[PDB]
Amino acid sequence: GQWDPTLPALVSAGAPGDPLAVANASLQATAQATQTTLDLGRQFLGGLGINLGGPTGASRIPRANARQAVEYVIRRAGSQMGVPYSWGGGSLQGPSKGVDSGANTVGFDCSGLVRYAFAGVGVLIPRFSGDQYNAGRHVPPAEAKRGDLIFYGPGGGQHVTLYLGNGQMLEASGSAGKVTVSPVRKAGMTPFVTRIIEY
Repeated sequence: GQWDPTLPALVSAGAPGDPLAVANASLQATAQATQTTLDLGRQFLGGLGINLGGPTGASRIPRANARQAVEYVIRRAGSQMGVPYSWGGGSLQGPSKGVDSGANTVGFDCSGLVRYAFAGVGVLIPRFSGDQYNAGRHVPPAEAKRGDLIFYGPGGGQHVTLYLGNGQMLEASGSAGKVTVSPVRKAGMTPFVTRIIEY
């Protein structure tokens, strides 16, 4: 089968025309996300003693600090362990109320969590999991490494997780009801993983 059997076979939040997609496509929202991501990247690079001047954004990270960026993203996602699951939940700075079933629950969904995590190093990935799938470089799962994104469902539309290495993935899981670390699941995986930051 083409879905992860352990999670509902639903296309995830922010898919084309859904409430979350339309909310986010405004010029003002788009600009707010772009600037906030830039602000966070400045914060990350500042903490390393780097302040860029003059005139996804993975290219803004010096090669020297690409590994560190991956570690910071994983740390950031890890900081959210135990936060509740909420469909459509998440801002670039933390959990938020979601949409639909998530409209009154502060939390994260699968794609919300990983977008929050990457934004910490100034990389803005798309809101919808199926878009995230195409936001980096496709790599055969046998060649996956710590930091890659793992996807489930047709076109990665169902679910997305952050591979830790160690046969583990960090995920906002509808079955767990929370942000958790789980063994990597084979059933329902897309053909590729996606590398957002190269190292």
